[PDB]
Amino acid sequence: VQLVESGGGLIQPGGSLRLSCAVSGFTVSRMSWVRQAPGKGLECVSVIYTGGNTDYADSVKGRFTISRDNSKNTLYLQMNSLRAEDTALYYCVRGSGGIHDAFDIWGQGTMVTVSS
Amino acid sequence: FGEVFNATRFASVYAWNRKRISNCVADYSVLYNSASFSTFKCYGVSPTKLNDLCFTNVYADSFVIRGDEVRQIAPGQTGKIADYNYKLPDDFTGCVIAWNSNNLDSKVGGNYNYLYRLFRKSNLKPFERDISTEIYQAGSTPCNGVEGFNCYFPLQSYGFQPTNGVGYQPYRVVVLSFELLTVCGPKK
Amino acid sequence: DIQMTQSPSSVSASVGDRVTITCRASQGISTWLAWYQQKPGKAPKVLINAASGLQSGVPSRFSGSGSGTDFTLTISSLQPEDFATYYCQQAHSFPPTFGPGTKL
Repeated sequence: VQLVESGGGLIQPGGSLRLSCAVSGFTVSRMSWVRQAPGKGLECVSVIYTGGNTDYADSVKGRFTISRDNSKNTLYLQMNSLRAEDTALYYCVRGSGGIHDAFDIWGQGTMVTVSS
Repeated sequence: FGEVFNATRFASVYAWNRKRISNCVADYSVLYNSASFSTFKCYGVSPTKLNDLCFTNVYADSFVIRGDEVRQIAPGQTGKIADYNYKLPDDFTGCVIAWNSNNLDSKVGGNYNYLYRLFRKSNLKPFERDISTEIYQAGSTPCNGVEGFNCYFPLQSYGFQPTNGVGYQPYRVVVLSFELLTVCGPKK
Repeated sequence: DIQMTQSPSSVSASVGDRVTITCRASQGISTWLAWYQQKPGKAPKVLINAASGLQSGVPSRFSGSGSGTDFTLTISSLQPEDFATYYCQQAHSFPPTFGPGTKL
């Protein structure tokens, strides 16, 4: 129902940030990360699967660690290789669903800035 | 019918167990008179007169489905669950029975016991158990590499909590069907 | 990324009229698009089930056929809720890519 997240803020480049989002109203299954540029359109990027299969777009390929905790229902993302393109609004959404790649239950997310 | 109400954990819809009933005295009077059963629809003939009818063999299946899906199981009628999981053949001469088990199957902290089949390439045969965890619900790309998009695990989680409403609440269900080509008996 | 364009790129106030959403194929998309409705300060939500096989769980007011290069959909009438930012997403292959998007 409501996914809750913390750790979205302006940071100097290189800093390690862990993003925590909370699964709500369902048994832990799938989580996806989508980013929207401030005053600009969103862009889908990093996803994880209940099967344990992992898909990362070229924007985060080999650069993002995506995970969830079955015990605490807390989604684990560790920031790595901070880049100008990725930084912006960050949203935790269901990883996949529907007949084809459908995400419906969302949360507030954590907008992220990078600068001096 | 002892196993019919004595299984603590009922079979899930995709993995529906099949049980054989034969060589015994039928008590359909127990079925419609017990008064604890929630649902009782027997399409083949009026349920009360069935006690007289005699058949060569009987087949029965026990599985738990949501209240919303209980209407789906019928001869000539189906639904998403019926199309890919369990469905009824065009001629069924038995009965469909449902009993709600709110306390028994809605435990606190989530229920990992029950899962439901969601995807199949085409309609399954009636009385067919595609229990096999076949994947490959994709087409263009082999499912072996990843569940990237269309590719998915066709089994999905039916987690349960006490707050679940009647449609959400798991309803235990059984189905009965007979054929003669050894099961009956008058008394009094 | 994917190369497609969504129309109407620019939207004037729509009063008592059907609203049409469109996008053009880059991967030979067939029945592979999910429509979206978003309110600022709130989480964006799907405007439809994406109708990969059939449209479902959606008011019939938003209905369209997506196949070939044609991915068009219509809205039955203007509403305060219907006054909402709309977008499109690449569906057939990784990575899914959003279409330009329009707001009212």
